[PDB]
Amino acid sequence: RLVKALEDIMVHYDNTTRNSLGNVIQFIYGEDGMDAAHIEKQSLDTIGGSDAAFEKRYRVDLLNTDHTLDPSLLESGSEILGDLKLQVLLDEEYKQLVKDRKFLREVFVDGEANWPLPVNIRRIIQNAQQTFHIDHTKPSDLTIKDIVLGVKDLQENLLVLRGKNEIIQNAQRDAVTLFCCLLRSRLATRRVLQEYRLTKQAFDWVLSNIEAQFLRSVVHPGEMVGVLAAQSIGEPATQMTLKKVTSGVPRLKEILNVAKNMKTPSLTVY
Amino acid sequence: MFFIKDLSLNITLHPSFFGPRMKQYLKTKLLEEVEGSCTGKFGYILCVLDYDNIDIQRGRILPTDGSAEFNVKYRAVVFKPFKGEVVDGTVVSCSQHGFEVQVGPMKVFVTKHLMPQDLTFNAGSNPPSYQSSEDVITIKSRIRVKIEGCISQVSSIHAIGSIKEDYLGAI
Amino acid sequence: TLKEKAIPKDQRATTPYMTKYERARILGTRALQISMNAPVFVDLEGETDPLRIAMKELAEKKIPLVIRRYLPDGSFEDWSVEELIVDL
Amino acid sequence: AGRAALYKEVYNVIASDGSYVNYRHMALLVDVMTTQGGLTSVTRHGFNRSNTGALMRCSFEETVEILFEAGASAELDDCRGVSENVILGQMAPIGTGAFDVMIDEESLVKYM
Amino acid sequence: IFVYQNNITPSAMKLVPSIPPATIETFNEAALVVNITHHELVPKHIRLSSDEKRELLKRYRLKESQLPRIQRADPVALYLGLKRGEVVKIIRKSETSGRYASYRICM
Amino acid sequence: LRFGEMERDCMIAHGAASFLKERLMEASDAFRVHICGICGLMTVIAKLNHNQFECKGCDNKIDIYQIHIPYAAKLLFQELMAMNITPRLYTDRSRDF
Amino acid sequence: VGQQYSSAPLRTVKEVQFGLFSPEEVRAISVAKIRFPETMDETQTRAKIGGLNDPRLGSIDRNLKCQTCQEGMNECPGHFGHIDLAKPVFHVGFIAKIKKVCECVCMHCGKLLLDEHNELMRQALAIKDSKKRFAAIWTLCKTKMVCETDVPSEDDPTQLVSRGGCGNTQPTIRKDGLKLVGSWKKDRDEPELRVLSTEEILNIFKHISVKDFTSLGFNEVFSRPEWMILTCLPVPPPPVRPSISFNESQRGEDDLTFKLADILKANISLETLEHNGAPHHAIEEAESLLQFHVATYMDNDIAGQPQALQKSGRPVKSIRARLKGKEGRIRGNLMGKRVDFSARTVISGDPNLELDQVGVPKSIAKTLTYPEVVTPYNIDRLTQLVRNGPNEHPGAKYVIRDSGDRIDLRYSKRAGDIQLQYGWKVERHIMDNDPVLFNRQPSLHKMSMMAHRVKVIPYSTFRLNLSVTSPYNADFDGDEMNLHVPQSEETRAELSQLCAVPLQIVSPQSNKPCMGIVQDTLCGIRKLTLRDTFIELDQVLNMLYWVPDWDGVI
Amino acid sequence: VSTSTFQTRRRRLKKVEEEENAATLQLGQEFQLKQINHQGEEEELIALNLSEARLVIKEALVERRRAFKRSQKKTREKELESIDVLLEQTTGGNNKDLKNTMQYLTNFSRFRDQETVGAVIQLLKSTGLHPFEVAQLGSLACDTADEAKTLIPSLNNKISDDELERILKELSNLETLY
RNA sequence: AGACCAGGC
RNA sequence: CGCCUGGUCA
Ligand SMILES: [Mg+2]
Ligand SMILES: [Zn+2]
Ligand SMILES: [Zn+2]
Ligand SMILES: [Zn+2]
Repeated sequence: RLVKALEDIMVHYDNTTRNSLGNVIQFIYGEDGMDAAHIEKQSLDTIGGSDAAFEKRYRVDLLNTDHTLDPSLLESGSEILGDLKLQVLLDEEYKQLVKDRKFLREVFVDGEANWPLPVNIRRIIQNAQQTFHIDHTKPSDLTIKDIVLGVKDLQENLLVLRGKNEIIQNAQRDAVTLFCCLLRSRLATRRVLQEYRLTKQAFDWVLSNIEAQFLRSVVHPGEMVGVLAAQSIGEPATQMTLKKVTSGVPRLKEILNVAKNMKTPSLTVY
Repeated sequence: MFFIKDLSLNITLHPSFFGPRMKQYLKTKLLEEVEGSCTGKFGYILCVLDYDNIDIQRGRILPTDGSAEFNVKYRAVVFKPFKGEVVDGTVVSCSQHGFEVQVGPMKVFVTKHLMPQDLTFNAGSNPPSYQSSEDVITIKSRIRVKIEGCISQVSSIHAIGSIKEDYLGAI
Repeated sequence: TLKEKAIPKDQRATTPYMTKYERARILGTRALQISMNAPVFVDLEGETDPLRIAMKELAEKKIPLVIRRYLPDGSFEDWSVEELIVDL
Repeated sequence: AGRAALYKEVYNVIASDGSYVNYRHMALLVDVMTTQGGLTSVTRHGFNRSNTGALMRCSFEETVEILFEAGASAELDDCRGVSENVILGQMAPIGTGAFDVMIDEESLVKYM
Repeated sequence: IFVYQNNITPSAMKLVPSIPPATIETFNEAALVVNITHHELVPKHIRLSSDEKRELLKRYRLKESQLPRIQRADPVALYLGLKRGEVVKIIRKSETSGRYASYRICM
Repeated sequence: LRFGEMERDCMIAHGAASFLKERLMEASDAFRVHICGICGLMTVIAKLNHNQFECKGCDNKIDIYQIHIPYAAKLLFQELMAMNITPRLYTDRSRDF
Repeated sequence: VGQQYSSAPLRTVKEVQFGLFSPEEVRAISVAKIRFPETMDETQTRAKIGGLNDPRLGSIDRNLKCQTCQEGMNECPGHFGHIDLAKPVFHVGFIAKIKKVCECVCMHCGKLLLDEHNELMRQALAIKDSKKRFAAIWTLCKTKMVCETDVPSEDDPTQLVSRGGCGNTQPTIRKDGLKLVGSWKKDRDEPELRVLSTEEILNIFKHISVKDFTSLGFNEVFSRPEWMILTCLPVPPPPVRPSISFNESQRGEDDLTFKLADILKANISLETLEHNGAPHHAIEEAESLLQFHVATYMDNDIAGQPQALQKSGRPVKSIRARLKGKEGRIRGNLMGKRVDFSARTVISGDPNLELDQVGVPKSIAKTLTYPEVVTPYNIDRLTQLVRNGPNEHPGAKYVIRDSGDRIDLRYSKRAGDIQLQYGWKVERHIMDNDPVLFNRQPSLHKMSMMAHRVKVIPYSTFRLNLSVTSPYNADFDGDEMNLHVPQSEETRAELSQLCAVPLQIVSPQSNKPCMGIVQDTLCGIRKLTLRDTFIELDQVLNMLYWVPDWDGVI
Repeated sequence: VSTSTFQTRRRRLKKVEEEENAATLQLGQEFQLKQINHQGEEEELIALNLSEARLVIKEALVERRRAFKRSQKKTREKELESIDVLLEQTTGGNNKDLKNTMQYLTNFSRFRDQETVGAVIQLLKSTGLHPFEVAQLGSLACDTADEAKTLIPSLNNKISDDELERILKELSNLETLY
């Protein structure tokens, strides 16, 4: 049934999920246009942790003896201290990372921060590491203008849809949104230099990759996701070998049928 | 009466010929199959014009074998007679049932009884002919006929015409 | 309508990179043709398997083919193996 | 809010086994069931009644019954359904067949 | 807009669609005690100018009928008072990507 | 052996367009009939020799095609016709969309 | 396919127009009268009477003839015949509508029972959807049983407007068996029940308006209500109901070939009673029989029990049964078939095959073939496989030249001879590395089917790598599996490029890999690991050797 | 594989109205006054009167022999022989039809100058007359408005006899010699 | 070719 | 469920 009910659904060349009539069933496959095979459980650092700890990690204050990047990290460390024009980009970065926090705490109310997401970054960096035998000792050579300006520049290229207009281009920002949080989460200045001592080279590579690695995770207009989706559910339904509700298999049969009189009717009120 | 109609043909090309001078081969096969053809919906296809700007467009590759199929749009000189159309040609054959005039790529035949009466048929003549008071029609004799009806057939078109009206006969 | 159904080389919107299904099919189509005794546009470095040769033509983007991409409403966009980025 | 629930519940059926399915799949189905208008069931009663071609719905539960009122109402089948082609013996617009391939005579010369 | 308590006589209601253009809507008390739109599960909807709509179509190359539909009687559809042909934009969160933009035309 | 329903669905999943077709046509049925470009029927009386084609009734001889379909379907169709139903076979779309 | 060239152009079906047969058309098409009910025997003399099967129509006995159409059996589809009925009969399936339509129009004049005049009607006339209009229109006038000649327009209920005329009371209708009856109410009392003769119903529909057709989900060209009732009857040709000859002096006719025989009989008897001593209403005691048989022929699993069993108590497959889901045409012939180039045996694991390989037994490798085209790149190799014959393994068993003729390598007085010609095809054996599709039923994954590299081996089993076990969901306790061999250079492509096992490693149905390491290899890899575990030179060197990709750096 | 024509007439089953073909200026649907150009535009039917045809053919048959050599690197009884050549060089040779269309066309032609045939056309196109007549007038010698309006009955009420007689005069005037 | 029964995972 | 082997029925 599940199959016969979705045969005809595939992702079209415009990145829409439609059927034989042409009726849209999803505007962007999976609400993100990503092919399931290119996804891993990453963690959105920005969500967890106390309000305190957060600052101790992402906060950079070039106008303070104890809240600035110790020049032992950045090459142009000392000659940056106090520079107001930087501290604006720097503050801009922070105001953003915080907007993220609130936003995530809205989508994922659980507090759960591990989710399926394209482009494994934790590893994309780990290689960056030993690929340039980066020494935790000596200082970097990235401008603060380097980091934050290339990071914002990266997002500009993580394209899901291409549309030459507002309606389309606006959906783009949507499809990405979540990813980016994760992206900014891992390319925060402090983090970038203190946590994983990258260099100009290192960074530019990590960036270069993320972009391409991303573009790969996008779904191929051609995918017959109807049958895919169907099978992906139906299959684990055969592997079902079997607090007092309506269980599984008989329950699912219940569901798909859209039956009025269900065995267990329950209803939780808070 | 002769026409210049805009037509288009579809040719299936084998991957074999998928070379450099393909456009070339296509056109050539166009001609092999069109020039000298014959329909009832186009009559006699005679000559493809503007050989140079023949449009091939992009052909698409079939999906079992590699043969590609192009819709070759062209233009040419056609000619399909009509009933009640007046045309004059040379007589070719001529028997006891009438003579057969030839107008262009076609042959129009006129019944012994679709002419005038004062025009009989002379058998012991060489070559065979039709005599009259002052007229005498035979082989090379140039006539002018009125195509009464047309019968489309195979890769040709025949039709019967008369010379019993006015201003119809020899010249 | 025709030509009203064909989107201009500009204003093009599909994906710049070749879908897996495309490349899969181009290689197949080209293979089938090469096996059909069609002209091969690359130096056979001794190769003798059509799909092996096809993989080569496709790597020097010397495949005389064009992928017509239909949109859900009938209109399409034409791309050439030459253009299309082959990441995969 | 219903799609929300329908989904939520379906996920709970697959979750109760200790199994895992990527949102998208369950979502797509939950969606196929919702779009149309309300709660369209995955049954000869619901989905197999939509505007889909005849031959397609034909290959599922009501076959002849459906075919009859299909010529009685002089329907027209697009032949866009997978099934459609499968029955005709043609290449269905699916992955490999979701586009066309052409020999660009132009570039077919620059190559030599 | 009219707010009845227990009900309206089947003789009364058959007098609403009798004075166009102007339109009328019936609402029950017990039905407006709580604002459904305020429910954890109900994502926010939005009306679209007959322009924004004629744009949504043009941008996706969609014929009116290929759009995801919402019931003329749909709880929220009434809340905003939709009309056969009007389009709503449903914007909800998403565990795959922050938010998801989706549209619902009204039947 | 048998390439049934379930097997199909996988090939469909894989998006293995051609192969799926091949399994169904070249590797099993695959039959070649003639149709009337006028009434979508197998009526046509193709003498595939003296190239005669005709189709009295709709009376043709000029507008005729040739198509490859599963003999299972030639049969499905004739079967539907025998039940007085007309499954028209047309080689060009007209309803656009 | 279908063999022999045709100057006919070839296209692919883009649309399917469903309609109904106009008794006229049925005649146009038909190539045979079909007056007699018998099969053949020109009085025992074998052939076929110009009566049933082949009154010009298709054939048997392997004899070209098919109305000169020659070709014979294979190539020549069937050639429909017809059979002029005695009286109009319903259509076993349409009865539902034929009735539901009469309840929508009024007899005598034949026109709608609700015009733009009635408002609740207008609404039902905007719903652009034949399935839904007719489903609304019917619920509206299925109640009003008086053909109103005057109604209150868009103004005063005082002023009465006129339209069509003849209020002739409308009779409610009910279904009994294969006949429609209705009661007419008379006031003053008591009902009036009579059978609605097909001859009559048919007529009222004939008169139904052109724009009335349409308003009620119909079609002026393809499906006019007046067609739901059979006047002329199409007779499917032999191939639909082929015979079956047990050599010669024995029959073998098909189920259907009998119901026609029946319908035909039941028809003639009627006619002979209408141009003879016609005891008026003793005829309708046999006209129902034709209504029966011609209902049964199409559907035999009805509600009014009578199963119309064939002498032997055997039910009799109605045409409908032939299509009915599963095992039947649509679902079991078209949506799925048996196929050539396919094998099956018992599977067993082999810890020595790369994941993507699949051990094929030589037995099969020599059975299964692959059409390769003679190309200058392989002309050599191929001529060798051809000399090798259909018996030694690396070889082949069929060569086909452009002139569409098969050379059977195992017999041909030329097997040893033969120089291949470019463009010819040599059906050769499956060889090492011929991409094949493997699979284990029930298939519910993308993965229940994957592409493997053929690796010919001895012994009778499909020896598959272990790790690729759980994707198929197979064990070796006597489990069998299927192998399908591609055919066209492009086909393979689709397998090798999207179906290869390596490609299926990470499954989207759970964004995580779907093949791992089990049993021994797993169990062992733990032990081997342990700090406690140490390995000495003589063996450590052997272990190195085994990893085929060792860089030779102890 | 025959050769379709620029116009998809939705032949919805009922193919029964095949009108007649007469000098009622009712030519097959394939020759209405309103046919469509490849470019997609409309365009008046195209009627060639004898000789004018001979030129159109000859002209393309010539500019063919030319483009047949760009890639080759890598008086009455007098014109009969001259054209036979242009044939056995750019024709199919087995197109026995064109041979015959060229002898006929080259024998009954009425003009030898693309100038003459040009003036002929300039003149006749001012009548507003239909192309099939506008052709018949150019390839049929006529002395009286009667010989004309009788062999071309589609005329009759479309032009006064005097008018058509003037035109006729000018025709014998332009009518090239031999 | 089919309807029943036995078996197999 | 689906797939396969039975044979068995005469
Ligand atoms: Mg087992
Ligand atoms: Zn026909
Ligand atoms: Zn025949
Ligand atoms: Zn009446």
